[PDB]
Amino acid sequence: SPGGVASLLRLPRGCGEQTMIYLAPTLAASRYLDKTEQWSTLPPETKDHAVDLIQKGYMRIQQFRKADGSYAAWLSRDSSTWLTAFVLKVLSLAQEQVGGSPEKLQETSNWLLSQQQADGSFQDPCPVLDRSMQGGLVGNDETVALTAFVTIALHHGLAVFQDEGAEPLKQRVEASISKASSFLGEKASAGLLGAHAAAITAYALTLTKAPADLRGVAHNNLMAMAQETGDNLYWGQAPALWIETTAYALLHLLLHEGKAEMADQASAWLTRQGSFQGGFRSTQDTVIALDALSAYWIASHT
Repeated sequence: SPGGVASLLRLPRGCGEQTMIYLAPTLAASRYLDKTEQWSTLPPETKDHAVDLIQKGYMRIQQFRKADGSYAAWLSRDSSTWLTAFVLKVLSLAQEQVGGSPEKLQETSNWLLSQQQADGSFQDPCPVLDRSMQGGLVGNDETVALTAFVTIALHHGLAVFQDEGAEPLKQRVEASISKASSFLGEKASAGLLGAHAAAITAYALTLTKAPADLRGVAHNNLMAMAQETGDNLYWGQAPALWIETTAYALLHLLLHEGKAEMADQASAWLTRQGSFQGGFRSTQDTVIALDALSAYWIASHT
């Protein structure tokens, strides 16, 4: 949807929290047009504008980076585990084109590992002020949603680790992703998780190649909640929560099976949600939905 997506290309501004609210979707929109090959249908300078925006956000967000590589709305404010993980995931991807000292990111990953518990979960000592940017995470399954979110972030960070110099860290990050996936796998099995917790967990396990048995239980636990009401598949006009939850389920399926019935049934439901006047309605649902649909495209245009 060319122009509609390019509309998400915005200028970052404000504190550390507001900057990501603009950067995250800007980077997501750009990546969507970069993968679907729809740049040509837009003015040739648009890409130079998009690229220039992503770069400005990268620099600006670094002004909110602490010595230990953690982030918060302000330097004087205590760091948020969620925000730090969110920044890591975005910047890791932004590396795709903008270049950035991989050491900065390796350090941020080290900080995250100190936030992990003995049971494998993650805690956020000082949550972000604008809780609406966190999406479906805010709720009764916050600990699970946070642990899954942070795991995904660490995975993306690994892809930007220097060759050889940081072998020890890499392993400590893989060991961390293992305990968390263990914790997540146990929670998914119990069956007490909500729709959003189920979706993000499934994707987290699949994306990080968790033990088959674990990934299998998370998948089944998810499908059981699927909502095939019409020739539309979805989880949860539609509230942001459902869009975010369904987009996570899609990234899972595309990595769990590929491009089957459910992949298309769900990819058509959120396509109609993002087509409405104004597109998606918030940080998380917008970002994850665009990542899902762009990943789906490639799967359908091989």
